[PDB]
Amino acid sequence: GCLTQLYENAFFRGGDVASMYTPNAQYCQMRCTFHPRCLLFSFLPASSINDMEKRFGCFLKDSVTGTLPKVHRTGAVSGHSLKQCGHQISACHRDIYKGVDMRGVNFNVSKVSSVEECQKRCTNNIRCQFFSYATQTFHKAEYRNNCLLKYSPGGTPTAIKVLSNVESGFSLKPCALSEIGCHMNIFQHLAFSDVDVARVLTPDAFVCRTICTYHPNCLFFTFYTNVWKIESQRNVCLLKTSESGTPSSSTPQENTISGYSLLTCKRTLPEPCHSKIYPGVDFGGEELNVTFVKGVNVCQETCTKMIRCQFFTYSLLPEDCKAEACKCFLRLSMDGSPTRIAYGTQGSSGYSLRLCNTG
Amino acid sequence: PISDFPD
Ligand SMILES: *[C@H]1O[C@H](CO)[C@@H](O)[C@H](O)[C@H]1NC(C)=O
Repeated sequence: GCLTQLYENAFFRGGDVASMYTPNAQYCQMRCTFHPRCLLFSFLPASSINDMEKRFGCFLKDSVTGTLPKVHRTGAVSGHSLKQCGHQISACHRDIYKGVDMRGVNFNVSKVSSVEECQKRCTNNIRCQFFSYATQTFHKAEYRNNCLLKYSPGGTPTAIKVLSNVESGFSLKPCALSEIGCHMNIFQHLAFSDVDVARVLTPDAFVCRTICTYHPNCLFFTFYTNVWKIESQRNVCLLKTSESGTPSSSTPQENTISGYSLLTCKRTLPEPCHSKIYPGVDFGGEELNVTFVKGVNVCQETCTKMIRCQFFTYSLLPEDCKAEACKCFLRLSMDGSPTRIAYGTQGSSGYSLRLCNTG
Repeated sequence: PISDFPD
C-alpha cells in the first residue's frame, strides 16, 4: 500500500518514464504521485551532482515488479509515489525557494514589494504556474523588485538556476487560495477551439473535467460524446488552453460538451479519481492481470490494490465466466485512460481508486 | 521579450 519512506544517497536506475526539473525531492515525489505510470522517483539536488544540466533533475520511473536497481550517490534522494496514500495525496506546494530562479515562459513582469506579493499575483493570474522575484539586494539594479509570472510545458521549470537574491515559488491555485472564480458550467452541444495540449478517451465529460483539473496545462476542455457524428472521434476528451487563459471563441456543435478546469475551486474541487462504474462498456488497454472475482465491486477493489492497475473491465460474457466467478481484466495505458471505449458489451468498466484522497 | 534575471 502506502509507502512514504524516502531513501537517502540513492538513485534508482532505469525504468524511466519522464524527467523534469523540480526545486526539491518533495515536489518530484508529487509529480510522481500524479503521473499515471510513476511508482518510483529519484531526485538530484544541486549539491548532489557536478553536471550543470542534471542539477534539480527529477526522474520518474516504473517497474512491473515495483522495484528497481539503485546506486549509492551522495545527496541524491529516492522514494515512492504517494499512490494509495489517501489524504496525503495533494497538489498543493507552498514552499518559497530562496536563492533559486525557476525558469519558464515569462508572460508577465511588474514591480512588487515582496516575494509573497509576487506569489499572490501568480496565484490570482490563471496562466501563472510559478514565479520568480528579485529582491532589493539583487546585483543588477534594473531587475530589483521584478515579479515574473511564468508557465511551461507540464508546469515544471525548463531550468532551475542557483542565483543569489532571487526567490521562486509555485502558484497557490492548487492550495484553494486563488481569488480566481470557480466555474461549474457544463455547456451542452458546445465546442471550444484554441490550443489542444492533450487528448485522451473518457466515458463522459465529468471524467474529462477532472482530468483537465489536475493536468498542468489544461484550463478548459471539449468532450466528444459517444453519439458524435465522426466515429473515430467518439469519447475524445480534448484538454485545452489559450494565450489569455480564457477561451477566445466557442462554437455550437451537436454532441460536444465543454467546461472548465476546477482547480481554482474550494468547496467543490473534484478529487483526482473517478469512482463511477460504467455498465455495458469495455475499456481497452494493456493487460496487467486477469483474476476471477464475484461482482464488479470486488474487481474494482482488485484494481485498486494492484498499484499499477489504472482501470478495469469486469466481463459477464459466458466465455469469461465459470462456477460463481467471472474474470476481472486489470489494465493500464501510457496516460492512465482507456485506449478504446466500446459500447454495447457484456462488461462493466471503471477506474482504480489508487489516487482517491477523500472518503 | 521579458528577459530572465542575469548571471
Ligand atoms: C501582466 O499583464 C496583465 C494583463 O491583464 C496585467 O493585468 C498585469 O500587469 C500582469 N498580470 C497580472 C497578474 O494581472
